Amino acid sequence: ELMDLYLKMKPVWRSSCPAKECPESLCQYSFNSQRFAELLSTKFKYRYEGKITNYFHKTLAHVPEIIERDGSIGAWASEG
Amino acid sequence: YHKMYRTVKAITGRQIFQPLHALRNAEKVLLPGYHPFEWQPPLKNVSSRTDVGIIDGLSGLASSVDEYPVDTIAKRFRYDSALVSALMDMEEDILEGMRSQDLDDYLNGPFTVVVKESCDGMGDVSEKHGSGPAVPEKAVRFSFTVMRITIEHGSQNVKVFEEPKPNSELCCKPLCLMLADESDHETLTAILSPLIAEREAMKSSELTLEMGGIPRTFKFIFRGTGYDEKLVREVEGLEASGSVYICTLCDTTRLEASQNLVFHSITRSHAENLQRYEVWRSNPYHESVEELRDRVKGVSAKPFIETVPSIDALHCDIGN
Amino acid sequence: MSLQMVTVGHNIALIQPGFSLMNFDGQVFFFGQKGWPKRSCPTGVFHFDIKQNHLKLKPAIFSKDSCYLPPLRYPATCSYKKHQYIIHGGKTPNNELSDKIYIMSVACKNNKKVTFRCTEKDLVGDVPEPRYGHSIDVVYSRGKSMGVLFGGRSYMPSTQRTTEKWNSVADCLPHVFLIDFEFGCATSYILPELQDGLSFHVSIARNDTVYILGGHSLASNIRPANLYRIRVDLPLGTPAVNCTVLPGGISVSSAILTQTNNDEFVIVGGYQLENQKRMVCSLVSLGDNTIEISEMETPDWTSDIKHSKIWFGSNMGNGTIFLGIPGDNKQSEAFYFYTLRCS
Amino acid sequence: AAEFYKIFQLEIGEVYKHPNASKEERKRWQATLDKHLRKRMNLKPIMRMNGNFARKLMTQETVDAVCELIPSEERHEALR
DNA sequence: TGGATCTGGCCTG
DNA sequence: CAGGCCAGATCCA
Ligand SMILES: [Ca+2]
Ligand SMILES: [Zn+2]
Repeated sequence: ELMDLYLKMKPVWRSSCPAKECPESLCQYSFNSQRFAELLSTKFKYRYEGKITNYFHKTLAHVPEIIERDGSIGAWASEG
Repeated sequence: YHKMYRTVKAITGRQIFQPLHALRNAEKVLLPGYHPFEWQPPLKNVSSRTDVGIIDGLSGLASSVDEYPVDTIAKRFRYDSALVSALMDMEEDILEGMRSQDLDDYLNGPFTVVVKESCDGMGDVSEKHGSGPAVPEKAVRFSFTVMRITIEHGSQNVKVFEEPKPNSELCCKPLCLMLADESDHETLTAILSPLIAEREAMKSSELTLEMGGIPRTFKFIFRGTGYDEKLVREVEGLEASGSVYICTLCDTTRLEASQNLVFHSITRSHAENLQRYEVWRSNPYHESVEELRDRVKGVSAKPFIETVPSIDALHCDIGN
Repeated sequence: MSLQMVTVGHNIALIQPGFSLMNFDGQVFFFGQKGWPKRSCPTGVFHFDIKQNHLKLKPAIFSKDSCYLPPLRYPATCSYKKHQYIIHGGKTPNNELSDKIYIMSVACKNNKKVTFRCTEKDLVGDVPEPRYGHSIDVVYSRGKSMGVLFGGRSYMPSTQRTTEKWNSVADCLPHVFLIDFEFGCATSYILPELQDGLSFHVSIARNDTVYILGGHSLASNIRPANLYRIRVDLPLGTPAVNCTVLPGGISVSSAILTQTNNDEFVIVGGYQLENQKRMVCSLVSLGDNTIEISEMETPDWTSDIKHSKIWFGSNMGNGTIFLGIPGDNKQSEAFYFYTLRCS
Repeated sequence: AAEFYKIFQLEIGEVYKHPNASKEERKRWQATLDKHLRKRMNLKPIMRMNGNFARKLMTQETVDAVCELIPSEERHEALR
């Protein structure tokens, strides 16, 4: 289930135009983030209690606001 | 290419491929320093000459025995001239885009151009022998792309050109290549200060360019989204890469970030970080080191490159 | 004339040209690190302790009301006399010049630990422009203590500055400024006996006179072998300034001064030309009204010093000079450090 | 060429009069040899010796730049 | 016995 | 594999 949650999350910030490529995954990103966070808190308490990593925090917190402000996330990457 | 041209000459008899000198003559048109551009108002601290090509990236840094030692090689382009060349390389593209949405062809409305500047260092670049300073075996590149260009028509706006492959290697146009270290800060600031000065000067200026028989004006909006987290921290004040304060977008500490993990907001900016550095340096509230750090929320440096608070998808995927 | 090799611990990657050594009641401290301060030492000052030719750099904490200052890369060194220490101007790690002035003092001290006090002071009057490489000394004329500033190197004005020559530097104006520390006042005195600027020169203080010798003029790209003696008195009204040209001066830039004995100063190292090395040392037997510069025996330099291009240092205070040699490529630890005993 | 490099590294320290040497002494000899080699003939230091390094180091200017760091003259003439 | 002092874990490259 | 920071185990006057 953690694996499925990550695969449901990834298109949102990897799409070059999420509003026209993955609206169904976009509209439930908040619910997926909540579910992922509660899973990490409960089932994986042995690693994520009082210590979490930068990229997990970023993915679970800041993505929708960045999408709203910019329009796309993957377009402005450093992969180019 | 010379070998291929010579053998095709010898066999076929005609001249199918053009000579190298002809190629080099046609080369100069695309390179910066060939088109005329006028600013209004003129850029502050930027010369009005329109034939600047490849200039030294050190910007005439003092390299005598009496001052700070320099161990870098840097060749860079003036930002405005590079933008002019990038815009002129897509003259036909802009004309086609303006034709596509049933607009005019001689319309000279103020274009709004957004540019994504990306800077990332490299490792294991082999230093060469030969005359020069004790150059470290690290290379830092600075580059920019033209994402979208819009014109103001009527009450709303309409897009003319949008890059279909924003992450391709064909759009990351280089700007400034220095063979210096990313960790070293003094040399990085010394070499990258002129580009930041030019960008700040152009933030509030109008570029005039003769676009296919009709003069049109330009505007520039810059977003620094193409930096990795380590360089973002090393530039915009934040210390190290792993500390008590984690995100470069929110003032949330590690423990409560782990505890909450779902509810956060974006607060950090560049002017705010400048104010926080001023607070740290002046110590207005007469506090100890720990309480001053808590008040300043991890800003212990002077930011000097404006980085837009975004997330880097590639390195995010790598870390996850 | 004793030269000894010194080893540095796990902070050797943090000593850069332009540092200064601060002496407080026999304790020597450090300033001018690389990059913005880290969490190992957020203040920026360091405990410069050498025991058995080994150097350890323990952090030093500021006071509660202290102001945390950026690491100045080429400041101006002064020694006030209640024993405080004043630094003026220099380069920040982001390479912009500052015209601010700071005051150093020891607020409290317990066993092997210290707390410093930094004070922000704003100058009024003819504010000197931000600059680096200059020298500032204090004089005691008729019971009144007052500081004197001389020109150095500074960036071009904010109007004739261009991005292509953004890092070009030119010597400051020949003007000699006077700073009153207790009031923070500055009055500019233009004196015809001075025609060209000086940079990276040494300054020697006495009761009411300062002896500046050497210096580099970038405008003419020459180093004069001259000597200016300035005498300042403090009447009830406006101060009067007079400088006299004296013979016997040497042509040295970026030299290092030490105070070995009373009325006895020594000069070690520097650069005569761009590729020339100021290999011999000059003794400055300071006097009441006579100046005599004589050459002592040349210390037995090592091959690394004899075949390097760059060395830089500061004053340890107890008749010792701490000079360094660029070690090798980063690829021992990028720097080799030496200590030098002055009698 | 590697053997000659080690011979120069030893000779710039005068091992014939100092039969016992420390690892710090050998490291300093290596560092000064690399620095002066760069300064004079402009070869960067390398850890695995190439053939271009061999061809450039097999010159008379090489023994010149080495002997301007050897105080004695008998070593100068022997190396030459 | 209460801070120094290594020391390994963790974060990004 | 370098580099920096933090929680933890010794430790020594
Ligand atoms: Ca990279
Ligand atoms: Zn965050």
